[PDB]
Amino acid sequence: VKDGKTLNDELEIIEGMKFDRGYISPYFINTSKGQKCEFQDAYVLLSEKKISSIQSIVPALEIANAHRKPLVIIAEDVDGEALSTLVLNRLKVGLQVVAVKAPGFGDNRKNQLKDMAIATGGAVFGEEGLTLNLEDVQPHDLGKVGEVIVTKDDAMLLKGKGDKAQIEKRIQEIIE
Amino acid sequence: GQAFRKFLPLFDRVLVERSAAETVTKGGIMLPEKSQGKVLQATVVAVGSGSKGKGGEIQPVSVKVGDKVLLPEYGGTKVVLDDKDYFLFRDGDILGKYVD
Amino acid sequence: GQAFRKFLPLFDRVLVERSAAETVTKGGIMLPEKSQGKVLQATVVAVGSGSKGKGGEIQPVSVKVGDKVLLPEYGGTKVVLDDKDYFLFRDGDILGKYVD
Amino acid sequence: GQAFRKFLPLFDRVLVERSAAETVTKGGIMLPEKSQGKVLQATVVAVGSGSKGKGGEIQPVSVKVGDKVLLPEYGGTKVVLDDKDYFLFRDGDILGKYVD
Amino acid sequence: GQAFRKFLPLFDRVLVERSAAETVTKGGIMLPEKSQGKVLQATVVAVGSGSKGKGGEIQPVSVKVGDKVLLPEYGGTKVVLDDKDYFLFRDGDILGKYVD
Amino acid sequence: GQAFRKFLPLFDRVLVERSAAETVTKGGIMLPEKSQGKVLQATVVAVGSGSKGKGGEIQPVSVKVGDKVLLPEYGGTKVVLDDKDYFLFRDGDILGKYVD
Repeated sequence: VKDGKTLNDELEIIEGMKFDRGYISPYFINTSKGQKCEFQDAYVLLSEKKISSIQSIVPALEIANAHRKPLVIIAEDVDGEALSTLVLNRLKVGLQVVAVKAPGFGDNRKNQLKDMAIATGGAVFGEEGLTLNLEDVQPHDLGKVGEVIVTKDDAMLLKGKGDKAQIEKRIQEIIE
Repeated sequence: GQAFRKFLPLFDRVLVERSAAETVTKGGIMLPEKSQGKVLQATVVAVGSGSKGKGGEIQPVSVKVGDKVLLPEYGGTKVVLDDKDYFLFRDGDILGKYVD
Repeated sequence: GQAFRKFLPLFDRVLVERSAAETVTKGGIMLPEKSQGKVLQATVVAVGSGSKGKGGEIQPVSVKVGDKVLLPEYGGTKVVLDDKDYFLFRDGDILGKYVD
Repeated sequence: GQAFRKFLPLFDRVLVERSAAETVTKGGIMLPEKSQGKVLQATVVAVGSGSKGKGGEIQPVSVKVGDKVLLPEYGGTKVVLDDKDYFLFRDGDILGKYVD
Repeated sequence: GQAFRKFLPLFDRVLVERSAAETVTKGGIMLPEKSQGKVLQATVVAVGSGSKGKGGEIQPVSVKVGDKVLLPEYGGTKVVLDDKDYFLFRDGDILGKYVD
Repeated sequence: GQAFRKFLPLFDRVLVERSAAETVTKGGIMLPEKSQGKVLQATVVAVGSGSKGKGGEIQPVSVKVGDKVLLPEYGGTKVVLDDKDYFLFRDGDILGKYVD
């Protein structure tokens, strides 16, 4: 229950996975009518660590470009060389890519990223336990979403192509 | 010694030009210019006469003009010839050659 | 001198490749990658012609291609050949040989 | 040069093993292990061929395998041979030998 | 050696004068004098007799008076001759010559 | 070389023992042990074979066993032989001898 700005009550239903992190740079906007980045049938690359180097972002973009599919990178932060590479490939050749910060502050951020991985059918990179690296990325390690909408203040993933058994198992783990 | 752009290196110095930095990856991904470091591959364009390591004679440099060489990270002097970048090394600074 | 992947070391430099890092212990206990230091065992894959230690002649390097060698902790130069790691040392840097 | 556990030192390097640390005094009092410094007495187990100090010939190392020598505190390189500690010095690092 | 303005450098020292700083660009744009650094191009005006690199004879310097040379950034000594600037280098410091 | 307590110095090293510290003054005044510094007078008890300063032959050490010599303040290595203090120097470190 929150404050409304109108005279009457309204009910809003937030479907899918929506979190309060927008795009990192404003150059990823492709739909100017709402100032948002909208992709359909997009790959999803999830990183538990920050992406700031060239070698940690080239092969994911090579997979996206070879498969001719949009890429959404959800990480702790994309900055520096990797961010400049993303913006340069976006503006010059027209590469369908967007970069979003990972929501949460602490263990909840890791848990939310793992939930996104299970929902989308991808793998979390840069983790402590398993130590999967962004230099070695295969197409099966990337999640698949039917729809993604990224505005300035929030990101939203719709109809992720994960395994239903994985999702039920994660839900039961959350319940326990 | 062999000259180039009317420039002749003295002693055992070798004048090379660095190979062109790679702008796109093998998967067609464009790279930023500021993220491209100094290219350690070069081709030899000028050679000096050579120092006198032994007594009485001039030792020639181990590289000739046209050799593909691998440069070290440090040890090169910037030289501008007809508004174009070139680098001057010592003969012993050069790590190795690419022979074909 | 002997070349390798069309790369020939200059002077007394020796090009080796480090042995593969051990991933499991002798009882089947998996090791983290970031806890694996640089492998000091290597095999020689390329040798330079050799410097001129005495007057008038070339001293050959004390190791040939195919020798198993023990590298020191410091003194190796990173060399990338066909997207693969290799290391360049001076001939006097190598500690010892594994004979068989 | 002489090899040892199929390891041969290069140049004038000498491979030794440090003697066993004394655990009890002469009056039968046990000592803590962490209070035992590096044992400076050693026996020579491997010798290199030797460098070329003069022109044209190889100078042999001044110590042979089986000599007990007195090691300096600093200057030895750790070498692991068949899961056992060994130390690699230069020939001139060695202070002296015990003759019997 | 050859003297200049009643000044003869000793040993392998070379006295040059730096070329005049470029005041206007090729497009007609004048430059501030404080932004013009040291001109590395110079002409050789005096040479020394040379040192004795080998035994018993004097090695002459590799440059002669009138040679256009490229100086390094550091390593010169200011010499004032008849209220005019000149710079004294060692022979090995000069990077190369411009031969026409 | 000459051995002492079954210890032979290698190369040009010289093993001495420091002379006994003076406990009383010449007028019968006793001195604290802490205020007594290292005694720079010593007697030579062991000599090495000597290094090879010139080409082809061994240079003997300038001091023999039994020479009383003056030691420098720094440069001596502690050597324990049969629970007794001894000091190992290089041949050039010793300042002078007292001849009688």
